[PDB]
Amino acid sequence: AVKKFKPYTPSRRFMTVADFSEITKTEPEKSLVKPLKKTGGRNNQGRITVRFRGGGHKRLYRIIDFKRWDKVGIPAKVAAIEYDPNRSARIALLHYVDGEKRYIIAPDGLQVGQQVVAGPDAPIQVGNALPLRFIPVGTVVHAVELEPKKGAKLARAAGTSAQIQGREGDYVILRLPSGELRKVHGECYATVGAVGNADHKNIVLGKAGRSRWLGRRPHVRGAAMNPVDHPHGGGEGRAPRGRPPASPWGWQTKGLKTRKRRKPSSRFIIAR
Amino acid sequence: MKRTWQPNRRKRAKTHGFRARMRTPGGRKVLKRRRQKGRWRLTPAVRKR
RNA sequence: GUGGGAGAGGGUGGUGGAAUUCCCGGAGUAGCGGUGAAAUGCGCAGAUACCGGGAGGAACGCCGAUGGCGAAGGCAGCCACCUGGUCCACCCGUGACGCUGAGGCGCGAAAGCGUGGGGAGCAAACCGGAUUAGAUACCCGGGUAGUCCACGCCCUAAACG
RNA sequence: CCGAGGGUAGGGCCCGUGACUGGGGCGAAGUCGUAACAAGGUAGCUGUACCGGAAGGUGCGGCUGGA
RNA sequence: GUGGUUCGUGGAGCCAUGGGGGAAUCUGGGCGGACCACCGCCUAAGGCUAAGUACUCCGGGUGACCGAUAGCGCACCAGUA
RNA sequence: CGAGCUAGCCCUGGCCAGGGUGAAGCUGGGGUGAGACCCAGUGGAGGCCCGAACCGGUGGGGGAUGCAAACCCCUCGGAUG
RNA sequence: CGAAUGCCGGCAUGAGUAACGAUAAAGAGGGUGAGAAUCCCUCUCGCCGUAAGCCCAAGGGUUCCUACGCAAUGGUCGUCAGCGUAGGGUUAGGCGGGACCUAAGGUGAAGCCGAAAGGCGUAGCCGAAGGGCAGCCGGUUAAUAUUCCGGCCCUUCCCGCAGGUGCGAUGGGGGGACGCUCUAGGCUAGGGGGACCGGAGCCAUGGACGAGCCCGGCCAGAAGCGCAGGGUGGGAGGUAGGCAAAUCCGCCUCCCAACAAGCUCUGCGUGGUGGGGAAGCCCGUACGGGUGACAACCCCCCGAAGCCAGGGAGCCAAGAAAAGCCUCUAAGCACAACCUGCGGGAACCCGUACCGCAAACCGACACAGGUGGGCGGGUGCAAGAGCACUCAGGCGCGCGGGAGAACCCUCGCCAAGGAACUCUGCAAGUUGGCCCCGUAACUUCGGGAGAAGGGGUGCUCCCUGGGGUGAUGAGCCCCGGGGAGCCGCAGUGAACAGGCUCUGGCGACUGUUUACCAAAAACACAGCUCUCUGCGAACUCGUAAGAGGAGGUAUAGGGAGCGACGCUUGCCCGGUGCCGGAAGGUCAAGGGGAGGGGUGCAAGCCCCGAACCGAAGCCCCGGUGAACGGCGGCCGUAACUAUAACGGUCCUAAGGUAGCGAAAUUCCUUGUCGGGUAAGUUCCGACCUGCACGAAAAGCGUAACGACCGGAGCGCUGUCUCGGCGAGGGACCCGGUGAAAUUGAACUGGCCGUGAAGAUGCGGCCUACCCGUGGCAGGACGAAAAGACCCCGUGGAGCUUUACUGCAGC
RNA sequence: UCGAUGUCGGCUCGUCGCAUCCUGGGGCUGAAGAAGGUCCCAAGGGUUGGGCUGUUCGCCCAUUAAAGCGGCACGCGAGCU
RNA sequence: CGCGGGGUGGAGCAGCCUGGUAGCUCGUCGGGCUCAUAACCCGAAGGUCGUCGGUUCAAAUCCGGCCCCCGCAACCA
Ligand SMILES: NC[C@@H]1O[C@H](O[C@H]2[C@@H](O)[C@H](O[C@@H]3[C@@H](O)[C@H](N)C[C@H](N)[C@H]3O[C@H]3O[C@H](CO)[C@@H](O)[C@H](O)[C@H]3N)O[C@@H]2CO)[C@H](N)[C@@H](O)[C@@H]1O
Ligand SMILES: [Mg+2]
Ligand SMILES: [Mg+2]
Ligand SMILES: [Mg+2]
Ligand SMILES: [Mg+2]
Ligand SMILES: [Mg+2]
Ligand SMILES: [Mg+2]
Ligand SMILES: [Mg+2]
Ligand SMILES: [Mg+2]
Ligand SMILES: [Mg+2]
Ligand SMILES: [Mg+2]
Ligand SMILES: [Mg+2]
Ligand SMILES: [Mg+2]
Ligand SMILES: [Mg+2]
Ligand SMILES: [Mg+2]
Ligand SMILES: [Mg+2]
Ligand SMILES: [Mg+2]
Ligand SMILES: [Mg+2]
Ligand SMILES: [Mg+2]
Ligand SMILES: [Mg+2]
Ligand SMILES: [Mg+2]
Ligand SMILES: [Mg+2]
Ligand SMILES: [Mg+2]
Ligand SMILES: [Mg+2]
Ligand SMILES: [Mg+2]
Ligand SMILES: [Mg+2]
Ligand SMILES: [Mg+2]
Ligand SMILES: [Mg+2]
Ligand SMILES: [Mg+2]
Ligand SMILES: [Mg+2]
Ligand SMILES: [Mg+2]
Ligand SMILES: [Mg+2]
Ligand SMILES: [Mg+2]
Ligand SMILES: [Mg+2]
Ligand SMILES: [Mg+2]
Ligand SMILES: [Mg+2]
Ligand SMILES: [Mg+2]
Ligand SMILES: [Mg+2]
Ligand SMILES: [Mg+2]
Ligand SMILES: [Mg+2]
Ligand SMILES: [Mg+2]
Ligand SMILES: [Mg+2]
Ligand SMILES: [Mg+2]
Ligand SMILES: [Mg+2]
Ligand SMILES: [Mg+2]
Ligand SMILES: [Mg+2]
Ligand SMILES: [Mg+2]
Ligand SMILES: [Mg+2]
Ligand SMILES: [Mg+2]
Ligand SMILES: [Mg+2]
Ligand SMILES: [Mg+2]
Ligand SMILES: [Mg+2]
Ligand SMILES: [Mg+2]
Ligand SMILES: [Mg+2]
Ligand SMILES: [Mg+2]
Ligand SMILES: [Mg+2]
Ligand SMILES: [Mg+2]
Ligand SMILES: [Mg+2]
Ligand SMILES: [Mg+2]
Ligand SMILES: [Mg+2]
Ligand SMILES: [Mg+2]
Ligand SMILES: [Mg+2]
Ligand SMILES: [Mg+2]
Ligand SMILES: [Mg+2]
Ligand SMILES: [Mg+2]
Ligand SMILES: [Mg+2]
Ligand SMILES: [Mg+2]
Ligand SMILES: [Mg+2]
Ligand SMILES: [Mg+2]
Ligand SMILES: [Mg+2]
Ligand SMILES: [Mg+2]
Ligand SMILES: [Mg+2]
Ligand SMILES: [Mg+2]
Ligand SMILES: [Mg+2]
Ligand SMILES: [Mg+2]
Ligand SMILES: [Mg+2]
Ligand SMILES: [Mg+2]
Ligand SMILES: [Mg+2]
Ligand SMILES: [Mg+2]
Ligand SMILES: [Mg+2]
Ligand SMILES: [Mg+2]
Ligand SMILES: [Mg+2]
Ligand SMILES: [Mg+2]
Ligand SMILES: [Mg+2]
Ligand SMILES: [Mg+2]
Ligand SMILES: [Mg+2]
Ligand SMILES: [Mg+2]
Ligand SMILES: [Mg+2]
Ligand SMILES: [Mg+2]
Ligand SMILES: [Mg+2]
Ligand SMILES: [Mg+2]
Ligand SMILES: [Mg+2]
Ligand SMILES: [Mg+2]
Ligand SMILES: [Mg+2]
Ligand SMILES: [Mg+2]
Ligand SMILES: [Mg+2]
Ligand SMILES: [Mg+2]
Ligand SMILES: [Mg+2]
Ligand SMILES: [Mg+2]
Ligand SMILES: [Mg+2]
Ligand SMILES: [Mg+2]
Ligand SMILES: [Mg+2]
Ligand SMILES: [Mg+2]
Ligand SMILES: [Mg+2]
Ligand SMILES: [Mg+2]
Ligand SMILES: [Mg+2]
Ligand SMILES: [Mg+2]
Ligand SMILES: [Mg+2]
Ligand SMILES: [Mg+2]
Ligand SMILES: [Mg+2]
Ligand SMILES: [Mg+2]
Ligand SMILES: [Mg+2]
Ligand SMILES: [Mg+2]
Ligand SMILES: [Mg+2]
Ligand SMILES: [Mg+2]
Ligand SMILES: [Mg+2]
Ligand SMILES: [Mg+2]
Ligand SMILES: [Mg+2]
Ligand SMILES: [Mg+2]
Ligand SMILES: [Mg+2]
Ligand SMILES: [Mg+2]
Ligand SMILES: [Mg+2]
Ligand SMILES: [Mg+2]
Ligand SMILES: [Mg+2]
Ligand SMILES: [Mg+2]
Ligand SMILES: [Mg+2]
Ligand SMILES: [Mg+2]
Ligand SMILES: [Mg+2]
Ligand SMILES: [Mg+2]
Ligand SMILES: [Mg+2]
Ligand SMILES: [Mg+2]
Ligand SMILES: [Mg+2]
Ligand SMILES: [Mg+2]
Ligand SMILES: [Mg+2]
Ligand SMILES: [Mg+2]
Repeated sequence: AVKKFKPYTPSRRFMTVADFSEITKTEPEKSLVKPLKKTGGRNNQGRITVRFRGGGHKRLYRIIDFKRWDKVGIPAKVAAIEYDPNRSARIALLHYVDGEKRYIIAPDGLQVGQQVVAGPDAPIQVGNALPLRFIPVGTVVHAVELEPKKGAKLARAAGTSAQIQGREGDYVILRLPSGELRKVHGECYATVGAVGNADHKNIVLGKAGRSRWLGRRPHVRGAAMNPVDHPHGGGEGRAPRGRPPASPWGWQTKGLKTRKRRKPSSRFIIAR
Repeated sequence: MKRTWQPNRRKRAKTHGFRARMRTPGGRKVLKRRRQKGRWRLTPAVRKR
């Protein structure tokens, strides 16, 4: 839906906030299962190695369930859907009859009170997790494992999915959010449905501060700098570059393919 | 204005203390040099309890 | 009211094959395309033509009409749901409740605009090749918006009987 | 107190004027090309859209005021 | 592929050797500056080994060495203020 | 040897008088087939406004072997981010 | 030794010169003393008072208190001192820190890595104004006290007795436990008032013996209560989860509760007892002591940002950990143990003085600078921590005295004129708070807006209306309205408190930057686009391990550019880059040996070595511009001339479209018209011959925004005509302390010559008794800095690339 | 003169040369008068206010008896800007 | 002033560097087609190569000096 504001201030006239109506009466989270201390820090042991990180709201990590094959066969009741500061998506709090409480990343269409479960069994319904094999060709799916028993790694961003395209002996072909065509092992779990919160892309930050709230420090142009700092630094009053556009570290930034050629992963990929 | 000396006992101790110098080869040599020199004070005297 | 009927009438969801285009495999050799005739162009880096496989998008051949439905714009494969109009028989209830309609309000092809999606063919703009005195055209080979969908706008027509 | 009117200040309509600029009317024998009327030598008209010295062309849908 | 040696790729051995290949046990092996013949010299891939030599914190002797702006930075409670 | 100045990030605490304007949203009324929407009233949003502390350093003057190796007077910006 | 702007030292000159560190301010009397403007005391005066006053923390470390001292330290003086000598002074189970816990970070057995030295590194450990934790109020010291003493009150521990219970962990679970903004109720702190209660005294100078003036009317406190509030559901079955176990927690399932009823927990009120208790006056202290007092110790009001606190409500950016604590069991033990009540005994270590917005910390100084947290009284201005004055409290800023010139700083005022000043209204003025009328273009519909422009503002009396708190009334308190009337030049009567418009440029906007000359139109920014990346991601740091990315997964992450928003971003792929091309050309090592040489008597051993096989890169074929970049010359032509829609030709990879255009871009230039002016190299509108705009180094627009830059007008003034007076601080004169750069020596005149070409110093002439003091600044090519430009030096550095040459990387 | 001679314009203060802009004295004039033209003596004193530009200069505005030229380190920054 | 690029029939361009021959396009002229014109067709003429000079057997061509044309530069002060 997206919340919109009137221009009672500049920067309030474009600004735009998510709709939280799917956030069920459960705004503060769940101890026990999560949260952990989350360790803010824009850099490695010592030095900054990703520029322009820092500031922005304190967070608690929700330790979510990315391998659903523990509770094969054990169903769970979806108890709530809550805000997760550390991902684009929303998260489902679910209660297993087992007693155990996990969070699943919350798919589009998930309703509270719903039944959900994981395993070879598993009715093909939104929320359920299955090894890729038993899932019908053509159904859209998410939180897909890359290699079996290694955890969900594909399609967890808000409003993303992959679609099952066909099969090939032990592998089923996937079409990933990027549009790539991937052979992913049959035995990999993946949960049916799309991610949801799909209006995430429609949000307009609206002002500088908002950027900072999310811990995004000001990014400065190479043009703004000096020859010591950047290939684009200097010279006089503005300058068009004077070389093929580059990163600060000298590599070209328009076109230069960067995936290494001899990756053994290659023989499992069929697209862009 | 604000000058450059902003005394802090803890800082002076953690920074220039006998135990800091002892911790690394760089520092151990400092004690060696100061000893051979005949320095009355190997490290700065940080006070208080 | 009671009981019936025809229909491409509207919306949402689902789905079938034919064909074009692209990728992959086989087999295959020196031209294919195109026109008034040509050339740009495609092709020994293996094209065209044929076989098999996959991908995707749009439009539904036959039925089809000089036909049907809608108040218009319009509406065509197939299935279900939701839903408007309407005709017929019976003469069953109401009992003049009737007709039109300034404003208002909704509807409103195509093209166009917004944000997002999609993009197979086609195709303004654009680029080439011919024709011309020139040709910012007709023809030719390319090709972007767009044509497609969700939602929001736009509100015009030889919206013509 | 009211009060003709004078003063300051700001708005409303109207008229005149303005370098310059837009398209328009009319002005016997100036240039350019041929769009339309015969199938007008690409049927024409049309709403919209882009492009073009110019009529104009083209895309999409529509009309018969054409086959 | 390199270092070492007077040796800087040179005709470049010898001695060390990171990488690949990879033997023999005296009729065995290495060397004598590419190489080959001959004639000779040693016996690799285990280790230990005084003395003659270097130094001068420390003690002593001596100076065609200084003598308080010299001589150590310091003759003096100096690596002090 | 230095981040006890300074530049950023991390962890933990603290500070921001007093006024202004009055978004959404509720609530009632109006409207309609249901709407949209329009009214009040309430409500208390905002790198919003005025203005201290506080963070600045705009303009001028003074100071220039200074009170000061950046200072003082008048003036100005921000002040819930 | 004579010069090295030489080194070290001593002593000169400037010079009794400038200065003596905030313009908050002083005077007098008395003491002491060898000696007083400066030390004590008293009176009078002035200054702070959201401090210039008290309380912390940091830092300092003897600076505290006392006796005796004045050579030095003090910008003078000093009998004084933060100075010199000596002596005394800091008392804790309850405050802070440690024998408690964890954060980032550090450290680090296991493990991994590294020529070495070392680098990572989960468990654990360390790490604090964060979590946990039991003291309130008064008294005494010259100097310490939540530390001593008094009263009232707790906390662990250990051994007992008494009663209860399955007790039991570094293990399970629960809790601790968490944002911002706005907030309700009940209180406390603090504050105002009182005819009431308590008090020494007081009638002054015309009046007042009066609900007269003045001072004061509290503090702490266990239990039990009382009020306000915070917390919490209780049963029973089933139980496969919480990494062993569980009666716990979680998940089902039924009944009871839906309430704070009941349980506990806080805060506040009351509380046995305990304590304080003014002005005044008299004392001798430097200071504190008695007296008032047997003090009184009472009602009303305002009232927090503080308490109840884990309160509530809304929002999006989504808001530490661990222990203490409760509980669940496990081994083990159940003569143990643990809980509860009572008794006795045990309770260590360090800090504790004083300064603490400053003369004791940071700035070489007793420095006008810097320095975190708490309290910060009253009255008035709408409010407030603002401003004026003033409590408490603390100062008069460690040279004075006179004078009353220039000149300077700071201030005040001015006739007539009001921008003529000037590079600019630079500066200074005007304006200024509140309430009430009243407001344009434009616009994104918010705004523009405090647009503009206006009026009201005091005090007196009358009538009158809501609340608050009290009972529905009294008062005390907060807001209103109506009506008469008084006074002054003037009513936010002092202080705090916009000058207003119009039109261009640039940038959207709040924001950010050259600490110490630039705050901008530069940076950033939301947003747009391109491009990389499928996850052991790309990218970055490190040789590595490893870490970031990210405990993220294409709606995500990196790099570039552009920079809200609207309308838009044309054409060129020839060159360069980037991408895509199982062909071909070229291509190193290695594979390959046709073939030739060296030895040898030969077997052999040793070299050269052509075919062909050999990758990526290049070459070549394609594509690609929100990738690097680029986007023409000439000649003619219309029935007035002028001009050229039209044509010819050369060349290109293609020859600038739209939209702007003498511009932040225009040389010729003050282009040319037009407007503003009496007058306009600037400004505003246009034409276009664009030296040399132009479409994401974006193009043309844009409301709002700005200590940005330009032009204009109104309002107002010492900016100016054009000055003048007046104030304070200096300047000057006297007493005191008393520097500086500079300095070849000096007995240091003008003109005209001359001289290395600008003479006090040489020539001739001219003038000129010796020495000072306040002033001006022409000269000594004055001082200051081995010129910052320039050039030289085969001098140095930062920077770029299709300079060379390497190297990391791929 | 580079071990430094501050460099444009303005401002304040001046002062000098005259090849004189004004005023005084003249000769010739194609000098009727008035007003000019032009030349010769002569510097004693004078030699305005604004608009635009950093401007010097210049161009305008309104006046004037006139709106003089040039030197003094394009005089003058230990005097200002 | 310095720098280097051009002057070729009526117009716009070749030609030179490797001297010996001036060619393409358009336009002009005659002929055709048409009712006529333009388009088209068939034929045809037109250049002292800016101007002085030598270099040579011979200069558009190579070299100097002027003549106009075009484009560059003119910097630290
Ligand atoms: N009245 C005509 C209107 O204007 C236009 O027409 C205008 C022009 O097109 C037209 O120009 C014509 C030209 O077309 C034609 N081929 C040649 C002619 N000599 C011109 O003529 C013009 O100029 C001449 C002399 O000055 C006059 O005498 C005459 O009246 C005038 N029409 O002159 C007209 C104005 O007078 C539109 N084409 C027409 O549709 C419109 O309705
Ligand atoms: Mg936790
Ligand atoms: Mg470290
Ligand atoms: Mg940027
Ligand atoms: Mg820069
Ligand atoms: Mg570089
Ligand atoms: Mg670079
Ligand atoms: Mg530039
Ligand atoms: Mg550059
Ligand atoms: Mg009937
Ligand atoms: Mg009836
Ligand atoms: Mg009708
Ligand atoms: Mg359409
Ligand atoms: Mg978008
Ligand atoms: Mg096509
Ligand atoms: Mg034709
Ligand atoms: Mg086509
Ligand atoms: Mg429509
Ligand atoms: Mg029809
Ligand atoms: Mg008009
Ligand atoms: Mg006209
Ligand atoms: Mg036509
Ligand atoms: Mg025609
Ligand atoms: Mg036609
Ligand atoms: Mg059309
Ligand atoms: Mg076209
Ligand atoms: Mg060597
Ligand atoms: Mg050998
Ligand atoms: Mg030998
Ligand atoms: Mg030997
Ligand atoms: Mg030995
Ligand atoms: Mg000595
Ligand atoms: Mg001696
Ligand atoms: Mg509302
Ligand atoms: Mg508010
Ligand atoms: Mg604000
Ligand atoms: Mg500044
Ligand atoms: Mg403010
Ligand atoms: Mg000498
Ligand atoms: Mg000397
Ligand atoms: Mg000396
Ligand atoms: Mg003197
Ligand atoms: Mg003097
Ligand atoms: Mg003096
Ligand atoms: Mg003083
Ligand atoms: Mg004495
Ligand atoms: Mg005062
Ligand atoms: Mg002492
Ligand atoms: Mg003392
Ligand atoms: Mg004494
Ligand atoms: Mg003294
Ligand atoms: Mg002093
Ligand atoms: Mg003392
Ligand atoms: Mg102990
Ligand atoms: Mg500890
Ligand atoms: Mg610990
Ligand atoms: Mg840790
Ligand atoms: Mg370590
Ligand atoms: Mg603590
Ligand atoms: Mg404690
Ligand atoms: Mg004390
Ligand atoms: Mg138990
Ligand atoms: Mg526990
Ligand atoms: Mg626990
Ligand atoms: Mg009396
Ligand atoms: Mg009490
Ligand atoms: Mg268990
Ligand atoms: Mg007393
Ligand atoms: Mg709360
Ligand atoms: Mg622990
Ligand atoms: Mg103490
Ligand atoms: Mg104390
Ligand atoms: Mg303080
Ligand atoms: Mg002092
Ligand atoms: Mg001080
Ligand atoms: Mg401060
Ligand atoms: Mg006020
Ligand atoms: Mg207060
Ligand atoms: Mg104040
Ligand atoms: Mg005046
Ligand atoms: Mg006046
Ligand atoms: Mg005036
Ligand atoms: Mg002026
Ligand atoms: Mg002037
Ligand atoms: Mg101005
Ligand atoms: Mg001003
Ligand atoms: Mg302006
Ligand atoms: Mg502006
Ligand atoms: Mg800005
Ligand atoms: Mg700053
Ligand atoms: Mg600066
Ligand atoms: Mg600013
Ligand atoms: Mg690192
Ligand atoms: Mg990693
Ligand atoms: Mg991580
Ligand atoms: Mg990105
Ligand atoms: Mg930019
Ligand atoms: Mg920019
Ligand atoms: Mg821009
Ligand atoms: Mg472009
Ligand atoms: Mg190109
Ligand atoms: Mg290319
Ligand atoms: Mg290409
Ligand atoms: Mg390539
Ligand atoms: Mg190759
Ligand atoms: Mg122009
Ligand atoms: Mg330009
Ligand atoms: Mg003016
Ligand atoms: Mg003008
Ligand atoms: Mg003009
Ligand atoms: Mg530009
Ligand atoms: Mg560009
Ligand atoms: Mg700003
Ligand atoms: Mg004055
Ligand atoms: Mg005075
Ligand atoms: Mg004196
Ligand atoms: Mg003399
Ligand atoms: Mg001379
Ligand atoms: Mg002499
Ligand atoms: Mg002389
Ligand atoms: Mg002088
Ligand atoms: Mg001088
Ligand atoms: Mg000098
Ligand atoms: Mg020099
Ligand atoms: Mg050289
Ligand atoms: Mg010089
Ligand atoms: Mg000198
Ligand atoms: Mg004369
Ligand atoms: Mg005369
Ligand atoms: Mg003069
Ligand atoms: Mg000049
Ligand atoms: Mg000169
Ligand atoms: Mg001068
Ligand atoms: Mg100066
Ligand atoms: Mg220079």
